[PDB]
Amino acid sequence: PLVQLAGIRKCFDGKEVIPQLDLTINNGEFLTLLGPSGCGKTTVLRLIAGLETVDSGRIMLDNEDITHVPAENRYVNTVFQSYALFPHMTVFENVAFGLRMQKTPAAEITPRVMEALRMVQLETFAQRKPHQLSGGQQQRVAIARAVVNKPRLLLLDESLSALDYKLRKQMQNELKALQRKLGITFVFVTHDQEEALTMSDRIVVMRDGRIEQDGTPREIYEEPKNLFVAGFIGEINMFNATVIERLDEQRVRANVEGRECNIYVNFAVEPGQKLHVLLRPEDLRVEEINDDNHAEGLIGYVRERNYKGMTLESVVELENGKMVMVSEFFNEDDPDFDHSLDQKMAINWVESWEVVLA
Amino acid sequence: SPLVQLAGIRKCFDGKEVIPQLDLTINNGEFLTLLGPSGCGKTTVLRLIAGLETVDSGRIMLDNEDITHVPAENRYVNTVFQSYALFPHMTVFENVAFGLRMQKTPAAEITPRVMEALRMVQLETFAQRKPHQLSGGQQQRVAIARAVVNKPRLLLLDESLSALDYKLRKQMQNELKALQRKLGITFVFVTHDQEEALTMSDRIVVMRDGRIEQDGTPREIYEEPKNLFVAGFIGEINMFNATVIERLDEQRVRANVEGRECNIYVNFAVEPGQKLHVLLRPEDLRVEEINDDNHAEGLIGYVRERNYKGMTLESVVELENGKMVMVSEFFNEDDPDFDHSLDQKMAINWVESWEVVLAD
Amino acid sequence: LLRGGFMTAIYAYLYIPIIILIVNSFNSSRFGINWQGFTTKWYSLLMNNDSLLQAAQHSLTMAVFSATFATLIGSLTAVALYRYRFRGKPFVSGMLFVVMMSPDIVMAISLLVLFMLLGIQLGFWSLLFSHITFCLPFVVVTVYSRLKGFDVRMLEAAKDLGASEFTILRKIILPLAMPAVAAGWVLSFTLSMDDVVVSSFVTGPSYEILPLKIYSMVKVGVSPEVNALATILLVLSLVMVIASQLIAR
Amino acid sequence: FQNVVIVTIVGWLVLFVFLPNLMIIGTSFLTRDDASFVKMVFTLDNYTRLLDPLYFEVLLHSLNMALIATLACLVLGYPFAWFLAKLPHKVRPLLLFLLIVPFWTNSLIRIYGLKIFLSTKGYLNEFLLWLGVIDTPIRIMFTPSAVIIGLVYILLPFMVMPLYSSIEKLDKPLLEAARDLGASKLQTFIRIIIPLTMPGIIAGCLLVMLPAMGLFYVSDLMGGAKNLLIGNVIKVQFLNIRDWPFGAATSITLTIVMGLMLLVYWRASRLLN
Repeated sequence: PLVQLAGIRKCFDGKEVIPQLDLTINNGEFLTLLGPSGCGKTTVLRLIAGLETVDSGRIMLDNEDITHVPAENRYVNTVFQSYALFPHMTVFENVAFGLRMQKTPAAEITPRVMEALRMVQLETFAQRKPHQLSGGQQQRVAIARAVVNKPRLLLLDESLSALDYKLRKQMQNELKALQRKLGITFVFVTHDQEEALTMSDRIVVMRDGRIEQDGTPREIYEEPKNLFVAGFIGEINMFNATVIERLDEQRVRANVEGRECNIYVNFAVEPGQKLHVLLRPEDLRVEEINDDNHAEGLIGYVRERNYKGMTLESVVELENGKMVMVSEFFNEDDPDFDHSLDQKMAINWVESWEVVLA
Repeated sequence: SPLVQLAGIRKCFDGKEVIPQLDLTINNGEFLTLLGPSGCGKTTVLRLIAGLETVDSGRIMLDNEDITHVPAENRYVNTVFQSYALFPHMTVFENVAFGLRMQKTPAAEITPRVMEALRMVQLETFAQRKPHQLSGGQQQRVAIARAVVNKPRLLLLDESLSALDYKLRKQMQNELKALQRKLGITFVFVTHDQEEALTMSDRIVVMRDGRIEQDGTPREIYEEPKNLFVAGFIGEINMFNATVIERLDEQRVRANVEGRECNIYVNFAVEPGQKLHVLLRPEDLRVEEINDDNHAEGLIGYVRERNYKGMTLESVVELENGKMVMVSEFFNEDDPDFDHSLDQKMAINWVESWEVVLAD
Repeated sequence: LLRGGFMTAIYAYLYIPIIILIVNSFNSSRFGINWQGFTTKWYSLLMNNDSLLQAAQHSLTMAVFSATFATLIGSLTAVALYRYRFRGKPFVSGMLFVVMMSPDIVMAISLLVLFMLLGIQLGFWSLLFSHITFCLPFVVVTVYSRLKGFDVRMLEAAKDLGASEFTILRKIILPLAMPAVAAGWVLSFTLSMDDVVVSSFVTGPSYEILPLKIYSMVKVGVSPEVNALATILLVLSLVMVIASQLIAR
Repeated sequence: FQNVVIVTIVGWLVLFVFLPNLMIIGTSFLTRDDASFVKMVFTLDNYTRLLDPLYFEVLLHSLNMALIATLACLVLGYPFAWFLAKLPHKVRPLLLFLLIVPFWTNSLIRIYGLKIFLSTKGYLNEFLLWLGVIDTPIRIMFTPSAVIIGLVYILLPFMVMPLYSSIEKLDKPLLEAARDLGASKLQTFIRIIIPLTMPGIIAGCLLVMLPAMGLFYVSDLMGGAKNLLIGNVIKVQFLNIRDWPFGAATSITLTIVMGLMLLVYWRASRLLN
């Protein structure tokens, strides 16, 4: 139990951004906060970092109250999205700023700074102003500056947004390895589903200052709680279904998008209840119908095939007028799924590979 | 039928020859995309085609007319900029009607043309609203509408959708494809994204350092690269080293690939002791799990990373030699869920005849 | 609560001399040290005074002409620097920056010796050139700073849309620079009216200006018509600045 | 169109600024004449007269009064700009325009008005005595103190404008980073804000110091005969004594200071950019 936030309230210009937040952060884990742009994630990060004071509530770090402790006494460092890098100081002095400011004896300052630079592979750039480096080198300098003070928790604020698509993939693995070797908690904020999903051990989804769900990526991707989460991350398909009658403890018969199949439901239902059926594009089966025999699934059509190389995703427009957007893979039995335009199809799913909400 | 033919074009800039030599032809009625790394000179080509820059040599013809030295005021070519380059003090209506007014179009026809052009992009309501009150998507819509009104023979796009977020960009990609089909004119697109270029284009030209590297259909580019730069530039690749021992049959050659023997498919002639390049994609690898001396055929490696993406699982396997191979597996088949450890010993195979063998 | 006190004190420092001259304009005492009633005799004495009125007219005319010419030339130069790209732009920026960072006495003496060497009588023309020359840099800086906040590729985009070089200027660039030109006009007007050293050096006796007449008359003794004259010019100046604001919008 | 403006703007500055200065610099090489005021005779007699204690104590006495005015402006100007950047954006343009409005009155008339306010029998002496704070009137006229008050009064608006531009262009997250890393406000001021805004300080010091060394009507009205500025000496040598070559020699001692200050601006700007 590292950080406990109890009953935190915050008001900005008379508008409430954090109504009431209770959240616990364990020790030695990589935690990512996910949500849309401008939903108070930055406010929470700045509250933990100490740049602002709560309008109500309590903050506990290691069982010692830091609610009113100034920003000068906390053992937490932050890397900013602006990549704050004082332009009139060399890399050596940039890293050593924090050590000089804490009145450290001078015989240990040089080795600590040099080891911190060697940690992030910056041995050669000892004396270079923060305008002669590249974006990745700037990222490494910011990380080394933050972690040179031996903080008890590192805060990252939208760290790798401004780089290309390849260095990004390199430094994702580099950050996960740095976190594992150091062993300290990492808190990450991103608007991208891929980074949060692929980099974390626990994900917290935020919306208007409230927590929607907190759990491991498997749970959040496979077992959402509401229609907003199931669709905010990844791609979802919304089918309208009306329950008719119950077959057994798990299966129920309903009218889904004008057809009648058997869906798996594990909670009590009554006839006439309007339901929601959610499906991932990869969780859908499609077959061509060239001959006159059109049956076994929703009919639909084909409006646009956007191929992607390793896969091919196609969107199907039903008779009612809703896009379906299926996706398929290239297998040995299925080398290429070359579809024409405006070609009639058949829609199917995999039994029990669906989630039904109320 | 050819529409634009670039013959022997040369360009120099500040004593550095950005474009040594480029020969190219653009057909009429297709969606063409120019792909390359950032800073290779695509924007310079785009500006050269538009007419805002001049060639040191060569000829440019449009419909059998030499427009090499015709000023950029009579060509039927319009360009859409990335920041929308919209006049802030005018309205959307005036922004659209600027080109028409400067061409002395009669006043009884200007208003219906402007109105139908705005309706073609679904901006009927915002005719009289100033800029700085529009979102990014609305600004792209305004820019496209402004470019299209003059009925050009060539609409030039310059990294149109770089600034938007993800979902809006994905929707507007299909919107642009549909609009191109509706109009019937050649679209030329310049982009750095791989999936973005692969999704829309009916024909791709990859340029590097002023030279054309490949040109063809998206399938033709994704599956049969001619060299390593194009193969690694688009998509993800697994580079494999092999040494040829002897040839077995007309499509099978004995080889020593990455430390072990394997039969690969090679059509061209080969000689013993030669070095070849084996190129594979992550989804092409078949990988089993060696728990306790089970299915130990193929390469031997250890897992150093595992990534869950929700629809597929990506794995980084470390061989005994020390080479990192990227493997991707999908959950769509009949294994709903599975998950690997961080030090497991794993076996690597691949399906026959799905190789891409490159000499030298 | 203590932030506003510091701000008020500086303003009181900069306005008290002004407050003294308006009140002393309505005072009855010739010396003006104390307050001995209310009168308007000084206004009547000023209205029948000819040399003072001529000096005021000459100063106002010089200010107006110099402001117009400086505004025009500076706006054109800033547009030229903004619109074109060449190697020497930092060099031109340095010349303007250095000429702004120049002492007044040295500039006055340089123009004095230049006019004496060429053989031009000192008077209207020399004063006009001096005021435009030392008013240019501020106008250039203001208009350029305003213009640099807009994208430059906008002009080429308009060019693709079918606009000549002359048409872009009237239809596009000018409406985005009008508040800066007007702002540069008022700033140029103010500087050309508070300068003393160059005018006191580069002028002659054919053209008499207001600073010289008051400087000559101060030694014997300043009657309150000058106090009366200061407040008349302030009201006339308060209506010229507001007219500029109305026209640009 | 393209070439006309470049030639014209270059032609105007050269014809009216740079060429006349080189003659001034070369006007101290010739001798004195009672006709055309010059003669082609290389001489260095003008300079050795500068080292005369009579003409050397005046130069030193002028620099002391100009430095204190610059420091008083800097102590009073940097905080003034700091409070202005912490105000609502809708009132900032109005307050800047309220600093230039005293300029609508001639500079020579504003100093004369200040003389009556601070006189011995005038206000600030009757009012300060009427509400007991002092027992006898405070006499500052015809003293070096009086001159410093005048220099600050006229030139104060020339220092606020350059500082506001430099202060307003600072990066807010940059200053916030030090607070997180563990720097207090006092420590943040010395090691971050000042080095970043140094080019603003240097530019502001140039616009208030050099003009303050040539204003001769301030000393004439408020200083007396013992407290003179370089502006009073040069005016006499050109209009009354008509000794042009010596006046040009005195002016270079003022231009030399310009060269020293310009180097600091470029190196402080080059180090930052």
